[PDB]
Amino acid sequence: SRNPIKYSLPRLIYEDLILPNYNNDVDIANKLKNVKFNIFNPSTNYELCLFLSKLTGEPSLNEFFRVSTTPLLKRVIERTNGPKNTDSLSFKTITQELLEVTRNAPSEGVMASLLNVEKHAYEREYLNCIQRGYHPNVSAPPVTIEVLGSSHVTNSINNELFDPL
Amino acid sequence: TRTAAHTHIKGLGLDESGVAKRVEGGFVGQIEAREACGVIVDLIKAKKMSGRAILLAGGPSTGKTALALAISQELGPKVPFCPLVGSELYSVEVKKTETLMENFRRAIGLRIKETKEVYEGEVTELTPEDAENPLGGYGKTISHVIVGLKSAKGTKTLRLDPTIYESIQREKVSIGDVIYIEANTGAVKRVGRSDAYATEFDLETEEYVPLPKGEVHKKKEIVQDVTLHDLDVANARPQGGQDVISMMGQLLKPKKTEITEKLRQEVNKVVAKYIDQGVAELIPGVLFIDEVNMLDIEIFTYLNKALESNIAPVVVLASNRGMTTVRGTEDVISPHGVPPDLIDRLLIVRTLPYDKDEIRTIIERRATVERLQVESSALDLLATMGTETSLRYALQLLAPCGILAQTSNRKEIVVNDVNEAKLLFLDAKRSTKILETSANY
Amino acid sequence: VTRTAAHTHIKGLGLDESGVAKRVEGGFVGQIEAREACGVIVDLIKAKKMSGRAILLAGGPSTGKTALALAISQELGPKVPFCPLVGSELYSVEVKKTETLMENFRRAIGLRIKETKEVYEGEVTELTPEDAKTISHVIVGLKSAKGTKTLRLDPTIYESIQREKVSIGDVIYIEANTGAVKRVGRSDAYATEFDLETEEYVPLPKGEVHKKKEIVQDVTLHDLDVANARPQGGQDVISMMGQLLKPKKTEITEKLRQEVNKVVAKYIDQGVAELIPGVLFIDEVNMLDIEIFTYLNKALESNIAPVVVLASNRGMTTVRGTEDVISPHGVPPDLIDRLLIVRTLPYDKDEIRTIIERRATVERLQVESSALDLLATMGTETSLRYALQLLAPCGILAQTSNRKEIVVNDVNEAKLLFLDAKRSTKILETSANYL
Amino acid sequence: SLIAAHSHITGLGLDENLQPRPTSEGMVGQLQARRAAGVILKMVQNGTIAGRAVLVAGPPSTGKTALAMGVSQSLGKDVPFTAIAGSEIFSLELSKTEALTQAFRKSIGIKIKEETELIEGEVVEIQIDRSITGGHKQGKLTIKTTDMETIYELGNKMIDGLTKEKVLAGDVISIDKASGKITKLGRSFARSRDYDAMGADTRFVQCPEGELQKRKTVVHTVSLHEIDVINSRTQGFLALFTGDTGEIRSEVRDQINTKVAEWKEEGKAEIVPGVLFIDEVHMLDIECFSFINRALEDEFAPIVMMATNRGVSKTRGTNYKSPHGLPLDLLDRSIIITTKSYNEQEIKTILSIRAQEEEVELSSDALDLLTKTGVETSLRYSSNLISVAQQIAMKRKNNTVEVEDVKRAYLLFLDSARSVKYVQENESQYIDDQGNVQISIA
Amino acid sequence: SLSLIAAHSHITGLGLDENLQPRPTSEGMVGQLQARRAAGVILKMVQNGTIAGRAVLVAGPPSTGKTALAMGVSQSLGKDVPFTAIAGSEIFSLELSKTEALTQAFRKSIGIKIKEETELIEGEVVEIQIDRSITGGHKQGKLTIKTTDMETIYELGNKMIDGLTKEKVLAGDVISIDKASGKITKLGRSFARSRDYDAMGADTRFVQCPEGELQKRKTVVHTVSLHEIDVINSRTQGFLALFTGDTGEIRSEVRDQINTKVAEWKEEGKAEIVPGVLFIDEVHMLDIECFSFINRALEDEFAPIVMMATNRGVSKTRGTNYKSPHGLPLDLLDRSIIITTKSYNEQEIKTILSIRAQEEEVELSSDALDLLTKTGVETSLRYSSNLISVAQQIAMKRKNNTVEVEDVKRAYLLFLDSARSVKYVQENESQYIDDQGNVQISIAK
Ligand SMILES: Nc1ncnc2c1ncn2[C@@H]1O[C@H](COP(=O)(O)OP(=O)(O)O)[C@@H](O)[C@H]1O
Ligand SMILES: Nc1ncnc2c1ncn2[C@@H]1O[C@H](COP(=O)(O)OP(=O)(O)O)[C@@H](O)[C@H]1O
Ligand SMILES: Nc1ncnc2c1ncn2[C@@H]1O[C@H](COP(=O)(O)OP(=O)(O)O)[C@@H](O)[C@H]1O
Ligand SMILES: Nc1ncnc2c1ncn2[C@@H]1O[C@H](COP(=O)(O)OP(=O)(O)O)[C@@H](O)[C@H]1O
Repeated sequence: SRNPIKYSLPRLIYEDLILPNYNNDVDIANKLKNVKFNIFNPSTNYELCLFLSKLTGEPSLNEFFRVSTTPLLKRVIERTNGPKNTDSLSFKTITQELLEVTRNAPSEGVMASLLNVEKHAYEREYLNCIQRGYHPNVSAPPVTIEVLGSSHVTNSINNELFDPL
Repeated sequence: TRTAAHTHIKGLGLDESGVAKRVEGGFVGQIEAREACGVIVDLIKAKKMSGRAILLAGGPSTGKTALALAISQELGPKVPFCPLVGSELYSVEVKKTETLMENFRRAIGLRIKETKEVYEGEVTELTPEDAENPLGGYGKTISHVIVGLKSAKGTKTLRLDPTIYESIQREKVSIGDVIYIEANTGAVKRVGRSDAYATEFDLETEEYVPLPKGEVHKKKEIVQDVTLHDLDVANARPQGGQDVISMMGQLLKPKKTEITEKLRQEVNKVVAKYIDQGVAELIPGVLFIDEVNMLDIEIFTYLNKALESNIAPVVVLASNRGMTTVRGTEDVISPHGVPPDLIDRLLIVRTLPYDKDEIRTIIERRATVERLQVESSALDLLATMGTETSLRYALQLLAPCGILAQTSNRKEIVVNDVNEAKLLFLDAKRSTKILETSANY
Repeated sequence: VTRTAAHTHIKGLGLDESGVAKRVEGGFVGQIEAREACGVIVDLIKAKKMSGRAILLAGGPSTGKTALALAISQELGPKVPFCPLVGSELYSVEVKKTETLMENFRRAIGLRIKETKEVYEGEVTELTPEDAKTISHVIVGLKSAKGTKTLRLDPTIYESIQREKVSIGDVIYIEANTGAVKRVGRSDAYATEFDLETEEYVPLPKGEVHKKKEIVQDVTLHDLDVANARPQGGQDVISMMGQLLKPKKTEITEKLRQEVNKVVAKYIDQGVAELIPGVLFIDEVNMLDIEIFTYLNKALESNIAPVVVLASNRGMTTVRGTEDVISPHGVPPDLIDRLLIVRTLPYDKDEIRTIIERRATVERLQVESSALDLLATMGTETSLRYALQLLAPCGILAQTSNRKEIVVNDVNEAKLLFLDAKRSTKILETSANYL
Repeated sequence: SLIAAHSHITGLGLDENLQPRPTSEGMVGQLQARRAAGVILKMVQNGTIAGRAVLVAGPPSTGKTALAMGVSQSLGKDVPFTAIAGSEIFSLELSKTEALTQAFRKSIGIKIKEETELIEGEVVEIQIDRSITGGHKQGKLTIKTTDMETIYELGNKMIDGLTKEKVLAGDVISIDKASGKITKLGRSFARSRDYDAMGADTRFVQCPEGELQKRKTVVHTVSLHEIDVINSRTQGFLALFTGDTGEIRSEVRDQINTKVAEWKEEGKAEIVPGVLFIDEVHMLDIECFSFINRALEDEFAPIVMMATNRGVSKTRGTNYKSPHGLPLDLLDRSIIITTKSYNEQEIKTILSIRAQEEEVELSSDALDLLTKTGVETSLRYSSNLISVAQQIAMKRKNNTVEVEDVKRAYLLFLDSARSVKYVQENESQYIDDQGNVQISIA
Repeated sequence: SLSLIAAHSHITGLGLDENLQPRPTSEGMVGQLQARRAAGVILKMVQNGTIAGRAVLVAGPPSTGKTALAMGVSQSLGKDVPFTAIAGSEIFSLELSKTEALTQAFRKSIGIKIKEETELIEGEVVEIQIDRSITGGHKQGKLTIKTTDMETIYELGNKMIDGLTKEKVLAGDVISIDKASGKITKLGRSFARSRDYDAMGADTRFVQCPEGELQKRKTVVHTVSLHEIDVINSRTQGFLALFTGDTGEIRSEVRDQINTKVAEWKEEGKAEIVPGVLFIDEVHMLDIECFSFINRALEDEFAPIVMMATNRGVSKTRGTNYKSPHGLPLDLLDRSIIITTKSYNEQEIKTILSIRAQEEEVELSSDALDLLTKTGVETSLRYSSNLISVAQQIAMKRKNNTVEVEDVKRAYLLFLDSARSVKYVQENESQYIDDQGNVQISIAK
């Protein structure tokens, strides 16, 4: 499936502004902005890393550098419920506790049914046997960007559109 | 050892079956307003009415918010109390009507009791037992899970469900960890290794929780106090799920949203169902909206709408204005900045200014709550300054007087200290006088 | 060939070594005192010692305030940062105006980084990993026309290579310092393995495999503030599509600015970085809000604030955001205490004629002597900018009749076809239905 | 839930001939207004026509919102009554026309008929097969009665409902097929070798007899706005509670209009029109009124009741004054009900009904004093004095509000006129319009 | 330490004695003896830490030393005390309310002090081995850590093993592991292995191998404001909002919970409360809603001492339609004590100009300083302060090391003050765009 709208882009822009070569400084400035002058770098800003590690209770001081240098959707996906130390300022406020208490709690419990309002409205209103009344008129894929005569752009577009993770 | 413009007041000062006397509970004077607030406190403790608005008005430096904090102290910390100013209602993420509705629901509490059968302790053994006839094509067909929990003054082995082994191996429970088992849900939850296993590795991450007290199996009667707004917030956003939208919302900014009437109605009906069941009970509280003349006509109209609701708390308003224009209008002159349709819906309490002796007694009480020693002649001079310029100016000058006394290494404030502090720190009238006489911008 | 747009004859302030302005130098005609004051300001910027030094240059419209600011930016060179700004640009709908003013403040403080670019490129002739399921080191043998080179590599570069699906024979690009891997394509030696193939084929590079280069990285403090305060997160080097969540500008806290200043000072103390303070030029300052005018007072007293240059063509005008504060140049008096005011004078007939001749020379136009005094008379009668902007229709009307000279008839024709503001207003007043 | 301002009103108090009784169902007097509201109620319950604007105009403290609450209480269940204020339209995430469209479509209910099957029996055997990550779940359920025995097939949602409120092969359950709801009715087999993990104190029920699968027909009412929000995006059910439905496109609305018309044609669903009540309707811009003038002319429009207390006041968003704060285009297509002020007798029995609603016992002289102070002042002040005087009477330990409790409540708590006189006699102590105040007493 | 010569960088604290008596010229502050004594009283109020929520108004004419007094108070306060200096227009936000910006500025100025013990084992690993057991449920390891002087072997638990698998260690990179806390960080590869891999990569950096004792003990004191705790507990990963400012209207329930937990930690002994100053420069540029919230938020127990500066006369309060003293309503001025700043004379202007010349490394003659003092008496003080630093550049352009009278005269001729510019505007008003938008562009008719 391809969009009928094609954005034809010259090879000069992609090979002189996005891709790194010998005559530009894409990689050098990218490293200089993301690693060398990052304020979460433990090699140069260890005091701030220790301060934030006391604040959040994260047992790794490199986690603030890893969080700030990853995409938000990727950070959503890779995140696992790691343990945090007790000696920290990031404690648990009360409704987070209740929500995390009412997980696999059964029915005829007060605190489970008090937090299952949407489930009771779903089951009471017979909402899982209702019929869909609206569909969109037109469905379209994203606009295909083509750079004629370049194979790197096809691999990059296929990696962005069909990212395996 | 921290004092800030208050906390010398401890309740109203009302004796039972009677009226308020002069100096009780940190209050001096204001007998009628204290008696009216005591009647309102009894009305809140009666736990029957809904949407009773009280407005108390007067001049500045009269003690309206002192009366509101006395109401909050007299009710106790168990009854909800939401102090608010009219400037909080103007938010940039959500409309002011939703902010007023949220602050209305924040002042209605719920007292929920629960019974929990809890197994807890250090794991002594963990043997997933096989069946007598295992089925082919699998490995370790578990018939039951035997765990051994040890605690203070007792230990007990358990025979658990076979499905708890996947929760144990998913939550990474090992031998010697302290776990937390509740009865009807399964749901293993380790808290950490015991403190008896803390000196076998030089370097390790996890904290070593102590060995838990009491028996391994116990019934604890817990009491949970949550407001209705907590239930609306916990029911608006869903439970912690396994979809990208929920974790995106958890990782992003918690933007406020317009909570629908359907969610509040469903929360109200399930709360009423569990009140009728005899488990939970309702404690209405006070929403104290201070400087109520800063509200405009739309929030006043929605206050008229929401004061007739079924689950509204009492609303306590304060305003120091007189016949003043209501904000949001250009030609509506109303008392206290409050429009007459809202004024019809509330009972007005009057607060009166003080004479010289009451100002002196308030200055003496604020000195004795700040751990300061004032001379009698210095007290008389401070009372004359307070009755000449402002009560708040004389109250705020006590700490510079104490520091100027401490500089000369004495523990008492004298008239030279108050003269030096008067010369150093000006008041509003003298500052306006030097503003008028000086033409140098 | 070349494009001239109301400037580019201004090559600089045109001063000598003693800071004295000649009458005609650097494309500047007249305006001796303001040019000498701007030279003193340029020397103050080049001293690199003071912070928050604010000046405002004021005068009538079409008198050369922006010309003086561009001459300052030309005299400082391209190394010193210069942030040209209009006063209307501070009003953003994404973030508050004080944050935009602080962003433009920190855009005018730059850094010089001496960095080394090292590039390995060529056809891959050997790709052998070495494990211990964890790769320990990677042996890669590149090949160019001048010879081969065999390199060890850490497993991160193999992670980037496996991202790039690099096989044997693919001409690739490796940066040594940053680890950037780019696959140019396959070589022509493997261009005949199939008659038709999806792969692209690039020739063998004629240069050496190992290339070293010394380059200069010119960044600003605002660039580091933006790169350290991405709200959603970082992004890869190659990303043709944006993030699914729209990233908007956020009010960057003082803590991030303090940490960025600490890191920059630490890099400066090692001699890696050099601090180049610059110029923030806000043009048409008179439409700044009183909020922005008030925040400018606090921002001018910062320790890292640049040299601020303001321009205004107002007289006794009300400050925007107020109702009765009548102040000179539209700038409030508490701010005007904090600047030095450089007066910009109007021109006479001879200066206008010389400016017209300079602009005609810089636009490659030959103007007759009789037409030049008529253009000077029209400049003194209507406006200097009207006489300057009529040179291009005069040139095209001359080229239409196959000529390379501006005759007086062509100037009369261009005056007849195009009207100034005065004759347009005269038509506007003596008309019935909307002009 | 608690005792509110209109909690004493359950209906309108009208007979079969739509004639108002003088005191019935908590509503006293206002016979023209109550008969008109009964006409409105019968016209809504008839449901034949749509989009009629009703205006309830009168002075403050008269019974306009009381009349609307009586109409809503006589409406009964399963009819959508939307009661909004004037200030709720102004939102930072919705436009005014979109908020008014949502308020309009919240008042049109769709009564959908559903054919379900009820399965109640004793669980014999449960086989649950899941993947290693627990994503794909399937299995078989063996459930029996005293007569029958059937092996069903489970899906993901069925297994999710099974593992919640967990059934242990011998508990009698009830499964609603269309709603997907499991209610564990109790435990029947009472197994001897129970695991010592859960609190096994389940109720003992018998195994049900007869048919295992019984067909049933159920009826539920879903408003049009809920269908719009559900079909708007893929997480519309959560947006029904968070209100994060930002400016639903018109294509969804017209397709859902066509689908609702098709459901009415098929006989699956029927349309239940309701009432949209806009309290304090003068607090709306002229943009809202100009949208309302065309929203009333649609077929899917409820019977709109508006209440306002303003005289000839300025219309919001403009610079001219109009009757009731509404432009003459809206007043042309509106039907106005006029409410009138009360005399001494009606005020007295209104106070008596409010006293018996609050469980407050008044003496006759205290009721006479309350009637006199509700004639001199407004009605709402004397109504609010009742609970205060009740608390004063319980402070002196007698369960009867005497005269002196009402006198003490009058002395302690002020009305509008007394506070106005106290402000105007002491204007130096209060901050005026010019911001001038005299904090000093000397 | 990225500071150039600012507007007031010469001021290092209020020049007071031990009896709170101001010296005539010390610590960069000249004159203003009553204002400096009152600022010393306010500084002692802050340092006592037992009086909270007091509003102080520093009022005076422009170019007098109100913000100079605030800078002196901030410099005399010292480090680790939260000082938040904001302008009046900083709270008019687009993503936050004025009340939310006010309370975020309020909670940025009061903090808690946390002392913790660090048993840091920082070194370069020699070799680490992965003992993949047959069961796989538990992993044990031996960590060979080294410095330039000694090298020890450490037994390693399984949580160490899968916390070192993440942020993976490759036998020669500098790490640092706490003993009691168990924190792990990877500082980077050593300089000994700099020529081992022929290309660096992206996520790597080269650091020096640490020297001396392998196991170090250090007590580090953390000062955390309440706003930091609010932003951290407002989300799941809150530090990104702490450094980007995308907090977004934190709800009051977590603020009440944080206040209760802070009081619990203060009573327990885990932390102690460090109050500070919130300085609102140019406080007249606030709405009346912000003023009422300022009045009613000063009575909280966890409130700092608010210092306010203004230079307005009887001016209009913003958001209203009436004038007021200092641009502030009378209820706000009721709960305040006003420090007034008096104008200067010739000697104090001369001393301030001399101190500002010494702070900028500019050498002046005696008669040049007399001319600058006469200019600062006739015109304002800031005009002469700028004339010093431009006459310095004139002197260096003239190949001279000292600033003479002629340099100051040339700087006076080149750069104009307010009065000369307003006279030159009023003489040629037809050449400027006035308030009606009329201007005479042409020089001849
Ligand atoms: N009757 C009283 N007895 C003791 N202290 C009082 C009394 N009235 C007022 N105060 C003190 O005066 C201070 C200011 O009063 P406040 O509540 O601000 O009055 P208002 O709200 O009318 O301005 C309060 O801190 C309070 O402690
Ligand atoms: N001394 C000068 N020599 C040459 N050109 C000048 C001189 N002064 C002004 N100009 C020209 O006149 C025009 C004035 O426009 P500009 O400086 O942008 O506006 P303003 O003078 O109102 O600040 C510029 O295009 C500039 O090229
Ligand atoms: N006829 C009535 N029956 C019952 N209660 C009434 C009646 N008339 C007035 N009330 C009471 O007086 C008040 C009427 O005011 P409201 O409901 O705001 O309507 P309106 O704004 O038209 O006066 C209500 O609180 C209601 O309890
Ligand atoms: N007493 C003083 N001692 C030293 N420098 C001062 C003094 N008063 C003012 N200044 C200097 O004068 C300059 C302008 O004064 P400033 O404090 O900005 O006035 P204002 O407080 O009215 O804004 C500042 O750079 C400041 O350093």
